[PDB]
Amino acid sequence: RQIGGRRGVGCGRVAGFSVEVVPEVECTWALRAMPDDSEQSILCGEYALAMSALQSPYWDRSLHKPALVPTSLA
RNA sequence: GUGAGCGGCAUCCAAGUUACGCAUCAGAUUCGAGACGCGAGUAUUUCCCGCGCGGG
Repeated sequence: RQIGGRRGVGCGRVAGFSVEVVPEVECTWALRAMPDDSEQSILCGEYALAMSALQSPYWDRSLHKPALVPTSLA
């Protein structure tokens, strides 16, 4: 029903959604927090080393790890 | 377990005081209730309008 934080006060209601099959050339799934030793070939753009979780929950500070985070997305 | 989860912009406050729509300006100049209804013309048929009868 809602996207993002502050859902309790009604922020980010979903009007609709769509899932579409697209060619890989359009964009990749790598625009996320990658492992430290992730292969360079699969990375899209510049990745800056930072501390982040690789699995949900990403807010758990005990699960944080040195990870590659895309600079063009943070 | 959507860097998620949880969280009052809320409380209080005078638009009010004072201020002349007023001073001046002809509804005036002309003209009749006094005039208007027939005592107007001969005798018996003539061209005609509707068709014995209505009628120039």
